[PDB]
Amino acid sequence: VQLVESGGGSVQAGGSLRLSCTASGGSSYSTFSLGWFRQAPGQEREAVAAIASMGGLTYYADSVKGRFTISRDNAKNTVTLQMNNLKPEDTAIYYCAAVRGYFMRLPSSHNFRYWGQGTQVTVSS
Repeated sequence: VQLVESGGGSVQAGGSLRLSCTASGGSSYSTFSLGWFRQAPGQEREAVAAIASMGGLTYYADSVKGRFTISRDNAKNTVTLQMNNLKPEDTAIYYCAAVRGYFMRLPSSHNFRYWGQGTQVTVSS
């Protein structure tokens, strides 16, 4: 299967922005646990928020908790990351990821097998 990252763009600090991600392919979505990762120039790729399957448990990286809000729509096979108080530290390329599995902590790259191609998000003052 493949993942398709929607949304993205450059926004002014304090502004909002909503990344979206859809799973294309056929073989059930509710079997997947999904997660948004990001990566800025220089730093390695870190996790931002994930959402387990079989219920919808969500987990967030500290730097984004409170502002970011990940969710899922199994009917539409989509994961959604809602970023509300964007700060310049959020500036990076965000990747969507998937795995037909489960977990109960904020995951790591290691947990997913399917990845999107990345989406540039730029926050400036």
